Amino acid sequence: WVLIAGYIIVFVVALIGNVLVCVAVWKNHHMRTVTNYFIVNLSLADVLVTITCLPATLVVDITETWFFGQSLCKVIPYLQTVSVSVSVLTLSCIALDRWYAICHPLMFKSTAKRARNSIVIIWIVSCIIMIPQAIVMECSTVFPGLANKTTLFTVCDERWGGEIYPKMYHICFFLVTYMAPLCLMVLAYLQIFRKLWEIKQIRARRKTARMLMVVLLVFAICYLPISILNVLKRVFGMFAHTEDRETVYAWFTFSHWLVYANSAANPIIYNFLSGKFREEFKAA
Amino acid sequence: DVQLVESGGGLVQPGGSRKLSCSASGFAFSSFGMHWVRQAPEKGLEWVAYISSGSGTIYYADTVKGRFTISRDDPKNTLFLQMTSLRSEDTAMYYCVRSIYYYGSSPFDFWGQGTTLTVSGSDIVMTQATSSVPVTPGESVSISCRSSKSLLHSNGNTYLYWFLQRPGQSPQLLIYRMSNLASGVPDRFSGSGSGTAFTLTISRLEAEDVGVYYCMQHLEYPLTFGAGTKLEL
Amino acid sequence: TLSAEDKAAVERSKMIEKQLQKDKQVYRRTLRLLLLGADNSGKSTIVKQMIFETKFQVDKVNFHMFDVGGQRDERRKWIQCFNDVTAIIFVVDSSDYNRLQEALNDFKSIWNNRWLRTISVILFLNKQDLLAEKVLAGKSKIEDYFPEFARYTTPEDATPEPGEDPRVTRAKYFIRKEFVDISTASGDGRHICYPHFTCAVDTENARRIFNDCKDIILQMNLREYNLV
Amino acid sequence: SELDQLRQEAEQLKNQIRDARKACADATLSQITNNIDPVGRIQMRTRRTLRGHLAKIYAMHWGTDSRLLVSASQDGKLIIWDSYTTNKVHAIPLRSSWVMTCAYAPSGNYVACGGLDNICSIYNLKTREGNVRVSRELAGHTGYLSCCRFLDDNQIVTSSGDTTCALWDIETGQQTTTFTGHTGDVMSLSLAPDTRLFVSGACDASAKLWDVREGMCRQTFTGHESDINAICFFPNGNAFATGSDDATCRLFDLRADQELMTYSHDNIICGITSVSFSKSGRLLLAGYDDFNCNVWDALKADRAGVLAGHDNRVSCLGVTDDGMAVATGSWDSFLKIWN
Amino acid sequence: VQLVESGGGLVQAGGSLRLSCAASGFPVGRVMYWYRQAPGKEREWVAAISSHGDMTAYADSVKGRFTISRDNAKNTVYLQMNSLKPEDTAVYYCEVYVGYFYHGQGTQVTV
Amino acid sequence: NTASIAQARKLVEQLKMEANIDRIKVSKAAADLMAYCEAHAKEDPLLTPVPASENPFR
Ligand SMILES: COc1ccc(-c2cccc(C(=O)N(C)C)c2)cc1S(=O)(=O)Nc1cccc(CCNC(=O)c2ccccc2-n2nccn2)c1
Repeated sequence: WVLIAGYIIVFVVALIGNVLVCVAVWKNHHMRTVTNYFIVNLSLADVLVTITCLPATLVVDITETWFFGQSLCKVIPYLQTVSVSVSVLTLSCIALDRWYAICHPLMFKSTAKRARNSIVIIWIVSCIIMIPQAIVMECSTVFPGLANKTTLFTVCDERWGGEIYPKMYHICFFLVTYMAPLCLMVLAYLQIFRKLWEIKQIRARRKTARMLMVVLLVFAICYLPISILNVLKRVFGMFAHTEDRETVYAWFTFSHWLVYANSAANPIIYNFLSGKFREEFKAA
Repeated sequence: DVQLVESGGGLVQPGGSRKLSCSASGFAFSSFGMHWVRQAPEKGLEWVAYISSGSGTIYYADTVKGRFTISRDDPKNTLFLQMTSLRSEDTAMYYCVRSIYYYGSSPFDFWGQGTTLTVSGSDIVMTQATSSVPVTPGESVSISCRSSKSLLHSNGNTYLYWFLQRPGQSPQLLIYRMSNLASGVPDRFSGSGSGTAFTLTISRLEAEDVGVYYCMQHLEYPLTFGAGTKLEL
Repeated sequence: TLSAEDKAAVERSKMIEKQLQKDKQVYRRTLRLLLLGADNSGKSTIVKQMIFETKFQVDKVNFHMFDVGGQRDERRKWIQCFNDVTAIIFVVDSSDYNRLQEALNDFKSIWNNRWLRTISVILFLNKQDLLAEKVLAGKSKIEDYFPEFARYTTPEDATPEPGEDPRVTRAKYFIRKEFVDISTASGDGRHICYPHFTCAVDTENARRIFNDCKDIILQMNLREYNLV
Repeated sequence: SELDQLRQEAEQLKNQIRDARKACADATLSQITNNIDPVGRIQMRTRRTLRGHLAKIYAMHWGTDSRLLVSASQDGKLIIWDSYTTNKVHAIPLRSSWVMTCAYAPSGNYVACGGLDNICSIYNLKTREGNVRVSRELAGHTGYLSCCRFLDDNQIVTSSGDTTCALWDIETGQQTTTFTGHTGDVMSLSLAPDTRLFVSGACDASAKLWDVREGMCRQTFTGHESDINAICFFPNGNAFATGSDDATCRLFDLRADQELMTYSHDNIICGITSVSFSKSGRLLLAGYDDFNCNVWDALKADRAGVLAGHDNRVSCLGVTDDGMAVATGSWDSFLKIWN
Repeated sequence: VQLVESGGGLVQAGGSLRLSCAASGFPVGRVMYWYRQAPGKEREWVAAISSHGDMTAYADSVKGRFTISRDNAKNTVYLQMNSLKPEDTAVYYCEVYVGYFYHGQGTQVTV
Repeated sequence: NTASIAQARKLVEQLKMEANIDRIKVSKAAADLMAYCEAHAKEDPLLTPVPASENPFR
C-alpha cells in the first residue's frame, strides 16, 4: 500500500538527516555558532516528531484500535503535540533571527544569551500550552451502529464536559501552532524579500530571496490541511456522523504525512542546500 | 593621602539606636572590602562586621547578629554601621578597616581613627598567654600566640596576622600570613611558627615599638583576635 | 575547601568578569575603519570636517576611525593588526596625474594582501573640484600619462551630476574604471570595493561610510548564516 | 671611487668572515648527536583555558614565581591571571587599543606594554591606593615598538620598528643607550640569563648580538630567508633559536659564530610566530600560523609532538622558570596551559 | 447541546432502576453511550444504543443484566438496570460524540 | 654623498671589529651544548614528566 511505503520512506530520511546535522555540529567545532543553536534545537524537535508521532500514527490507522491503556493515552499525545509545537516555534524564531540580521544589520541583536533565552521560552511555552492534551485524553469505546461494522474499537480521544471549553481551547491551539508563526514568518520573509530585491552579487543575492520564499511556502503548505481539519473537527463539529468513517481516517492520516514530510525536509532546506554547510560538513 | 575617618559615637541611652559612618579619602574605595572592628574601654579588640567589595557578601559576629547592619555608599565613599538594641556591652571604640583580597595582597593594612560609643561556640580560640614583658632598648623580644585549630591551610598559606597598637592610637599591620612583612614596617620584625604555634620576634627593639601586639586568624569567619601582650619599659 | 581569602579572591575575579562583559557589550557594536591613502590625498581633511584615533556617530552608531601614519613607509608588518576591521577607507588625490599610477600600485598592493583577504575597501576619489577645473582648463592631458584615455568613451549607464561637462565625466569615469579594474580582478565574493567621488568641502562622507558599512555587514551576515 | 673602494673592502671583509666561519666547521650538530636516544612522542594536554579577552591576544609573559602571568590583547587591556586557579588578579585598561607586546617585571612590582602608539607604558601594580596606576610613559621611538623586556625595576630594553633598540632608565625617562645597526623592523629580542648582553631579530633576515653595557653590536647571524619574528636564548646563554616566515627555525651559536641546526618539515609552509626552549634545553617549542605548536628535538632536529587546540593563529608562547608549564595564547582570545 | 440524567438514588442490593437521559441541541440520529465511573476506580463502558434504536451493544460485565432503549419522541435514552450487585455504586454519565466525547452531569447509584 | 661615505666607513669599521673575534670549533661547542642538555635532564618537567602528586596544574 502507498501509505505504509510513504511513512517508511519519510521515517528514515527524517531520522538520518537530523542525526547527521546533530553529530556534524557535535564533532566540528567551527559549526558551534549562535546561528546553529536554533537549527540543532529544530533537529531535536524533528527527531522527537519523527519517533513519537509517526509509528503511533501508522499503527493506530492500519489497526483502528488503541492498545496502550489510559496512562499512555494521557502520556503520548502530550509528547506528540509538544514536539510539533516546539518545531513550529523554532521555525518562527529562525525567521525572526534572520529578520534581525538582514533588515537591521547594525543593531547587533543576535547574541548567544538571546538564543538561549528564546530556546527555553519555546520549550516552556509549548509545555505549558499542551497541558489539556494530558488532562483530557480518555480511552473510550466507540460503537458504530451500522449493519456492516458490528465490532467495537477503543479510541484515545478527548472527553470534555461543557461545549465552550473545547472550542476556546482549540481556537487557542490553532492560533498558537499555525496562525501566529505563519504571520511572523510571512512578515519577516516578506521584508527580507523586499530588501534583497555588481551584476554578480545581485544575481547571487536574488537566489537567496528565492530559496527563502521556498522555505516559507513549504511551511505554509505542509501545515495547512491538518490545522484546518483539526479546527473543523473539534470546534465546528464536522466528521462526527458515521457516513463513511474510513475515508475520514484516510484523509486525516494523509494530512499528518505532510507534517512528517516537513519534519523530514527541514535539514534539506535549512542545511544541505548551501555550499558552506556542505564544505563544513565534510570536515567532521 | 590615604585616610579613613569615622564619626557618630557619643553617649546613647540603652536599648536605643545609633549610626556610625567612616568617610574614606585617598584610595579606590569601591574595590576594598571593609570591616568594623571594636575595642572595649579596657579590654582587647574584637571583630563586629564585614561587607564585601560590591556588597555581595556580609558577615557578622554572633554578638551583633540581627541587631546591627552594615552598608556601604560607593559614590559618596562612606561605610555605615546602623546599631539597634544597644546594650551596655556595646560601649567601645569602633575602627573602620580596609582589606583587599587577591593573590599576594595585604589585608587589614590601613585602620581608621575610631569612634567612642558610650552606652548607659565552635570558634578558633587564639591564646596569648602573656600580659606584660619588661623590655630594654636594644634586645630581641619574642611574643607567642597559640592557636586551637591548625591555621595551615591545604594550599600552604598559614593565615595569621600580627598587629601593633601603640599607646594612644589605632593598630597597625606588622605582618600578614605569618611571614610576610607589610609595606612600611621596619625589617627588624620577623614572623615564625607552624600549624598552631607562632612567634613574632623583634630584634634591636627601639622605644617606638611599645604597645600591645595582637594576633588574628583569617582562616574562617568570625575572625578571632588575641588578648594582646603589653610591652612596657 | 576554599578559605575566606580564596573566596574573596574568586569574588574579585567575578566582578572583573562583570566589568569585562559590559566592555564586550560596548565593543561589539562599534565599527573600526582603517583610514589610509597617500600624503597629498586630503585624508586628514576628510576626518577634520566630520591624530591617530577619531570617533564619530551616525544614527546612534559608533564609528572609530584610525589613521596610522606615525611610522615609516614599510606598511607590510603592522597591517596584520588590522585584519578584523570593518572596512579600509582608501583616499586618492585624483587631480595630480603623475602620482596616480603610484596610487594604483598601492591599491593593488592592499587589495591583494594576505591579511586583508576579507576586508572591503571604501574608496574616496578625493579632490574632484581640482580635477574638473584641470579638465576644463585643458593644459594637462590625461593621455600623456594614461594613453588608453585616447580610446575611452563614457558609458551611457553613468549618473552625471547636474552641470557636468562630458569631458569631466569622461575623466572621472576613466579614473573610477582604473581602480575597479584592479578591484574586480580578484577576490570575488570575499570583499567588494565602493568607489565614491568627493570634494574638499563635501559633507556627505559620514552618510556614505554609514551606508557602505551597512552593506558590508549585510553581506557578512549573508555569508555567516549559511545563507549566501 | 672612495665609496666603491670602501664597498669592495666591506665585501672583502664579509668574505674573510665567511672564511673564518667555514674554517671552524669540523662537524654538525646532527652528526655529533647521532648516538643520543630520542625523546619519544610527547602528549602535553590542556590543563587550564583562560577566557576573559575580547579580541586577539598579542603577547603574554610569565611571572618569575611561575604562577602569575600578564597578557595583552587588541581590545586594549592587560589581564594579570593567577594561572593555578584561573583567577583574574588584575584588569588594566590601556590608553591605545593597539598593543603588540607585554612584559612582567622580575620583581613583580611593574608591568610594561607598548604598541602602535610608539610609547612604552609602565604600570605600577603595588600602589598604596589599590588601583593599577600608570607609572610612566617612555616616548622616544619613531616607529611602533615590538618587544619589551625588563632588566631591573629601573631599566628596560625596547625593540622598535624604526630599525632600532634602546635601553631606558625609568627613574628619568630618557633612553640611555640606542642600539642602531639594523635595516628592517626589529621584531623581537631576548635577554641572556645574566642580562649583560641581548640578541635581536629584524625583518632583514638578520640577528644581531648587542652588548648592553657598552653598546656595540658584537656579532651578526645571517641564515634565514625572511623576517625573523621570534628569538629566544638557550638556557645557558651560549646559543639561541630564531623563527621566521620561511617555515624554518634554526639554532645559532655564540662561540662558534654560525648556525648549528635547522628545524623544518616539508609539510610545514607557514611562518613561525613564537619560539621558546624548555628548562633543560631540549624541547624547542615553536608556534606556527597553521594554528598549532610544534615541539622540536633541539639535538636531533626531530619533531616530537603537536599542541593543537587553538582555532586561530598562535601569537604568543612561553615556558615558566621552573619548567612546569607552557602557556600559548592565540588570536581566538584564549590562553592555554600545557604540560 | 444539553444532556440531563434522572432516576438515580440509593437502592438496596437486588432491585431495579430506570435511568433516563434527555438529549437536545444536536440532531437525533446519533449513537448514545452510557458510561460510568466508580469513586476510586476508572471510567468503564456500560452500554450503547444506535441511531434509530434498533441495535444495542453491551459490555461483558452487564451482558443480560442491563437493558438500553431509545425513545425518538422526547429524544431520550433509557437504561433499565436489573439485578444490581453491591460493587456497582458509581456515577452514571450519558455520553455522545460531537468532535469529542461530550458527557453530562451523571447520577449516583448506591447499593 | 658624504653621509653615504660616513655610513659605509662605519659599516666597514663594524665589519672589521666583527671579523677579529676568537672562534672556537663547532664540534666542541656542540659537545658543550649536548653536555649541558644531558646534565639537566632530570630537572625538566616537560621532557621527563612528573607524577600528579607534584604537578600544580592537576
Ligand atoms: C499523532 O498521533 C496520531 C495521529 C493520528 C491518529 C489517527 C489517525 C486516523 C484515525 C484515528 C482514529 O480516530 N481512529 C479511531 C483510529 C487516529 C492517531 C494518533 S495517536 O492516537 O497516536 N495520538 C492522539 C490521539 C488523539 C488526539 C491526539 C492529538 C494530536 N494532534 C493532532 O492531531 C494535531 C492537530 C493539529 C495540528 C497538529 C497535530 N499534530 N500532528 C502531530 C501531532 N499533533 C493525539
